[PDB]
Order: sequence, then structure tokens, then C-alpha cells
Amino acid sequence: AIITPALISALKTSFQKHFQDALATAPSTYLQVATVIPSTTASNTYGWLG
Amino acid sequence: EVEGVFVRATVERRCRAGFCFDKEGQGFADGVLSDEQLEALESDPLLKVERCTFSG
Amino acid sequence: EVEGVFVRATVERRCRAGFCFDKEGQGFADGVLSDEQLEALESDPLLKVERCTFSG
Amino acid sequence: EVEGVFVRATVERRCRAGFCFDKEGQGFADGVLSDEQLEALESDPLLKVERCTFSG
Amino acid sequence: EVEGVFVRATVERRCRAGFCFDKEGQGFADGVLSDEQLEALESDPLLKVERCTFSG
Amino acid sequence: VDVYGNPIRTQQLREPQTSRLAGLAKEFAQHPAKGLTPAKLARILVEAEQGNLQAQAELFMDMEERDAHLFAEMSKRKRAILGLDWAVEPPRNASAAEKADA
Amino acid sequence: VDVYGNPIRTQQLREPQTSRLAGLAKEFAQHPAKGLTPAKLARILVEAEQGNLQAQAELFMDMEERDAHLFAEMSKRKRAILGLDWAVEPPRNASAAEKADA
Amino acid sequence: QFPKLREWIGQRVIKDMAAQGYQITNKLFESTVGVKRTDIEDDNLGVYGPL
Amino acid sequence: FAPAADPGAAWYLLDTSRSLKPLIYQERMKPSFTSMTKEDDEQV
Amino acid sequence: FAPAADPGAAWYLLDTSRSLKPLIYQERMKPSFTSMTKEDDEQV
Repeated sequence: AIITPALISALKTSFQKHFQDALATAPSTYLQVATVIPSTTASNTYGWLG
Repeated sequence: EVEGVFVRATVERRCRAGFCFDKEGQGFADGVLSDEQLEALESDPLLKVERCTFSG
Repeated sequence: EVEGVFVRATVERRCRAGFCFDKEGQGFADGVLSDEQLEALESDPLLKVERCTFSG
Repeated sequence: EVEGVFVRATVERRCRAGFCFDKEGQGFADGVLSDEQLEALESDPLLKVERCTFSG
Repeated sequence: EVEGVFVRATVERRCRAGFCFDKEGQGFADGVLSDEQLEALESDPLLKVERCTFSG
Repeated sequence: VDVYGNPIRTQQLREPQTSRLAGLAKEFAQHPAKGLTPAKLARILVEAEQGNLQAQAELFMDMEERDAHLFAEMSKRKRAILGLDWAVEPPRNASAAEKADA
Repeated sequence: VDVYGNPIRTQQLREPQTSRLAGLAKEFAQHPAKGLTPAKLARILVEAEQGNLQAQAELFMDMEERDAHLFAEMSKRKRAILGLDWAVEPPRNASAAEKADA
Repeated sequence: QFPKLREWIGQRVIKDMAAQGYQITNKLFESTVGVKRTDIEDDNLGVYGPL
Repeated sequence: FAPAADPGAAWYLLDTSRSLKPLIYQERMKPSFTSMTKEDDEQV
Repeated sequence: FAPAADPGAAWYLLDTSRSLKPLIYQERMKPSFTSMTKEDDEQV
């Protein structure tokens, strides 16, 4: 055996990336219940004549 | 928990007072403390071994 | 909430009597009163400026 | 030693008594103790940081 | 006048009694006197530098 | 495989790559040419150098639309190519199979 | 070996020399042409004379980009070469093996 | 490594290898100086710019 | 709990969004900020 | 006088060096930074 099993602990380990980013955001939903109306300033004065 | 005692009434080296006799079942296999002295303590079993964990 | 604060021990031009000297007063980015005096008092900083949320 | 204080000119998140103020410059960066709470302590270095070891 | 102070509440290296510290903001930029010792006192602005002439 | 050697899988050819990005198709150009100053143009170019090509592309589109001389020059240059006859030729000293493929 | 006689080792040909210098690929040009004065230009040239070619190269790139007349002249000059037909010829009174190599 | 040849094949004595390790941190090193932007351009003699 | 009844086929969509600017990426790499020369080796 | 007799013949040599990063040059010669903001055009 190894007279220093603590030192060899880092020797006998292994790293596998399976939990890394093993998730995703919820599916996009604002498209169904909203529409994009991009502007070009810090305000939007909507206007219509009824 | 002690995952191995490696004792089996084996003749483990115990260098005390200038003489290395075998006093009791001092077999151990862990990385807790005294690994350098664990070298002297667990160098020569000299007899058949069998580990039985004490769950310490 | 008020957005606008200067809390880096920063220098600003505050005029006391016939002169304008380092001091921290209003130090806000929003104004509703003393605008004409604030302009002289609220000269943007000389040194490092960092803002916080007083929420007063 | 303290590899980094992460204090100068920066203020970090400090959740105490149910209100998380920002002061006292308790920044640190090491794996000594309370590593999980290190995220909470360093959850808001809102202001510019400037490291300097205390050689602790 | 004073060419520069470079204080930012930090000196470059104010070494006294055999120990070198960092405080008191004693940064100057001029050859009035002690230029050889001004090299030792200055030449180490570990933190940021802010120059605010005192017009002395 | 492709010319660059990247593995090719015929499964992904059934649908366009951008089909799963329905957000892109709903965007509108921001028209960064309106109210443009030399400082703004310099910032746009520098930001484009760093990977923000959206503003640069929109500015280029506006520039193409708003300048009649530049648009005429570019259109003439492109129409020069569009009017050229073209052919597909087999490689150097190609064999019968290669000629048939060509 | 090479033409200059330096020993050639095929081991180092598997990877590019700059592969182990990943820092270079992440750099961005500093654009030294903006806010350029005659004194700054003289300093840039003098420093380049002494082995600091980074600033000179970036300045040259900016100069190429920001001047339409200079860019047109350089592009015309280079396209003149790009349109020339080329061939590989064997050395003077070459032998059959040399002709095959060529 | 392996130790000396002992003197008993009867009742052989087992032994173990010692795993040794050495840890070191590769902290950075730096040094820099400050200069004026105008002075480097306002220097026609080639000094102050071999920096 | 948290309901909402909306039309989808109308010329207007309820709760309309505003993608005024794209998801621009802001970075702090190297000799572009002071966080990395006159400071620790920090990047945001 | 802190000498070091060394064999330098085994598989390893004494005081072995560890080249992590080359001498990448770091510069501060553009108004981009706050050194030229807070100070008189100090490049680094």
C-alpha cells in the first residue's frame, strides 16, 4: 500500500464534467403573449386617434 | 471510520526503546496523522494479515 | 428613490462666501429646487466619484 | 497568510440582522473557513477594489 | 504653486525606523530638495493616484 | 465532410439553424446613422472591432441607403459581376469520372 | 535544412509556433491614429526605430483604413500583382530529375 | 524506491512505498513605471521611448 | 393565483416588449481597464 | 557565501525554474484608462 494515503488521495481522484451546465432556462414565452416594438430613445409616446 | 485495521494478529513493527517488537494489533491504513511514523509502525507485518474494519 | 450620490471623498465646487472650495453637499443627479445655485454647487467631481442608493 | 483583502475603495455585501448593509471592508479571498458564506460576504463589491495583503 | 501631490490618501513608500509603510499621502513631484531621498519616498504608488495641487 | 474537414451529419440539414431562434426574425434595424457625429462613428467602429457587429452592420445599411453616389457606385460594381458568363470546369487533367461529375 | 542552413527538425512542424502564446490572440489594436499630432507621430517613428514595432504597425493599419486615396492606391498596386499569371521553371540547363521536381 | 535485500525468506516481511509530494505556488512578478504622453512625443533625441 | 386571458391573433399583442438594444457583450480583458494593471488580476 | 555545489547530472537539476507565462508587455499609453483622467497624461 501507500504509507501516505492522504498525499496519494489527489493522485487517485478523477474529475468528470457532467453536472457542468446540466440545466437550461425555461423556454421562451414572451413571443406568444407579447410583441417587440424596438425604439431608439429613453421613452415612447404612443399615439392613436381612437 | 477506520476502513482497514490490517491486524489479523500480525507481527506489526513497534520500534520502542530501541527494539522493534510486536505488542498489539497496531495495524492501520488511513491518512489521518503520523504517516511518517506510520512508515515505521506498518513496515513489516511478518505474519499473515486480514483487515477487519472497526468503523471508528 | 433618488439616483445620484458621491461617496468617494470626492471633491466638488461648493461656494461658501466669495469663493468656491472643495465640499460635498447635494451631490445628486436629480434636481427639483435650487437649480441655479445647484449648478455652481453641483460642478461634476474633480476626483473619483462613485454612486450609491440612499433611497431617502 | 491573507492572500488578498479585496477591501481598498470597495464595499461588499454584509447580511446582518436581516438587513444587508455595505460597509466595514470585510473582503477576503481564501479557502480557510466559512467558504460557503464567502459568496454572501462578497455578494456586492459594488465599488472598485484594490487588493492589499495583511500577511496574516 | 505645487506641481502635484498624488495623495489619494496614500503615500508611495514612507519608510521610517527601519520599516516601510504606506500612509500619510506625502507624494510630491518637484526638485526643490531631497531629490535623492525623494526617489526613495516616491516611486511606489501601490494604490490609485489622485493629483490635486495645493498651490503652495 | 466539408472542405475544412469538420464532420458532416445529414440529420441537421432538415431544418435551418436559425429556425430555433425565432427571436431574430422579429428584430428591427435601429438606424444608427440618424444623428451621427464623428465621435459616435469612431465609437461604433471601435466597438465593432471588439465583436459588436450589429451597430456597424446597421450603420453600413443606412450609409448605403442615404448616399446616392455611393449606392450608384456599389450597384454598378456589383452589376458588373452579375453580367458575367460562368462555367464549371473539371480539375487539371481530370479523368472521365471527374469530367462526368463536373 | 532551409536555404539559410539552419537545422530543420520535423518534430516542431506538428504545431504552430504561436500556439503556445494564447495571449497574443486575445489582443486588440490600440488605434494610435486617433488624436495624432506631429510630435506623437515623430515619437512613434523614433520608438519603432528602436524595436517597438507594435505602435508603428497599429498606426499604419489606421492610416490605411482612414485614408481613401492612399487605400485606393495601395489596393490598385497590389491587385496589379494579383492578376499576373505565374509559372514554376527548372534551374538553368536542368536535368531530367530537376525537370520532374519542378 | 525499494529498500535493501533483507536476510530472511522464511517469514518474509512485507513493506510499502512512500508517496512523496512537493507543493509550490507560482505567484506573479511585476514592475512598471509612469511617464507622460506629451513627453514621449516631445523627445526628438530617441531617449524616453526606449522604455 | 396569477391568471391572464389575452388575444394572440390581434394586430397588437398584450404586454409588448421592447428590444431597444441587442444583448451586447461587455468585457474586461486586458490593457483595456485599470482593474488589471493598477489593481489585482481581476476581470469582469 | 551561499554557494551551491550541484551535480546537475541526474534526471533533474537543482533550483529548477517553472516558466508559467512569458514576458507579455503591459502598456497604458491610451486615454482609455483613468490614469490619464486623474493625472497629467501619465502612461504606464
